[PDB]
Amino acid sequence: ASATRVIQLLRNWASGRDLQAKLQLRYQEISKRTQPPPKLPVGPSHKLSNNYYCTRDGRREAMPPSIVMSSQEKKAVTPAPPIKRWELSKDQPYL
Amino acid sequence: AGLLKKTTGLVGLAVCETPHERLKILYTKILDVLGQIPKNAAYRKYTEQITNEKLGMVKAEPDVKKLEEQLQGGQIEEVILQAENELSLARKMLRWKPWEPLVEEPPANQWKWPI
Amino acid sequence: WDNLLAVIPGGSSTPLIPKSVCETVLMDFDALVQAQTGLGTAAVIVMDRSTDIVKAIARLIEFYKHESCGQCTPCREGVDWMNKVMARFVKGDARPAEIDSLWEISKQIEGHTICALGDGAAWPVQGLIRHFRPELEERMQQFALQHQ
Ligand code: SF4
Repeated sequence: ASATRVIQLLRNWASGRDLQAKLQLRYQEISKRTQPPPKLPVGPSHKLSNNYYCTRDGRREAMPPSIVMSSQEKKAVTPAPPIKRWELSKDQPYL
Repeated sequence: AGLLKKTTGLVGLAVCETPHERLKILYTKILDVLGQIPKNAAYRKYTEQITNEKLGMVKAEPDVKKLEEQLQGGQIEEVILQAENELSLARKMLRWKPWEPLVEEPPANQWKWPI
Repeated sequence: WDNLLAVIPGGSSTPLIPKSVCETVLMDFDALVQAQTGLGTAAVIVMDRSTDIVKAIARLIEFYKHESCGQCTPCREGVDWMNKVMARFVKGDARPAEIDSLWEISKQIEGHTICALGDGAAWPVQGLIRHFRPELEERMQQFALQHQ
């Protein structure tokens, strides 16, 4: 960091870039390992007002597959609209 | 149309320099082989619907660059490849002939999950 | 007339009504029903500004807890639960949404009981909630700052 300036020019010149700006290892910048206690939020349906499970029944609201045709003038359709050709990159199209 | 684009961006698939008429002669061919399959067939009605309709502007509009969004199916050089695939299907289901009823009804309740 | 804050119309089960409702209503079954109460036994108990309504129904609902036979779960459990949360309401130990909960569990025991004592307990607190809602908020609000 420890490293004297003459070494730093050698590293900077050989790699063609400045490295003291950002280094592979860590330093004092990291958050201290004794962060204050948190106060985690509550659930959206944590209210003690109207909160009946009769409303949210994700497991129970599931329905067996819908019967559409069973063994026991027309149009032509596709399972979805054909995909759209996305444009090139705006920041850098040709790398 | 315009200048012949160098590559399609998909290796293996090359650029056809005369694409509009190749797409034409393909579309007639599938119309031709579709003559064999009788009228009541649904597959015939489906592709007799999208062939001539898609044969329409490729006959009328000659610019393949505009033909990209006429078919909304990507580059023309693989649209003809897809057209070939449709021709392969016409040959294939001319054997399959699935217009008969089911070969077999499903044995008892082999379906109906859960058990 | 100005003294009386509210009146128990016809019985303890029957929800009490204030002067704003009882200014013209006749003590008859049909008018009482549309007054969100009942004539019942015509037990008319008049109650004034000086006495607190929450304390008034506090003794009533405490009496109701002292008379549930405990046979069915809603009356055995709900009325006791009502007594505890309402006892806090006398001081004001709750949040705004607790009145809505006290609304909620009142409907839960309303009609689900074997007998008509359970919903007979729902009606008095139900009428208290619907009429003097701001009174509950301010007494509860007073609870917060005095015990800040
Ligand atoms: S509502 Fe009636 S039956 Fe149910 S616990 Fe109360 S007194 Fe018993």
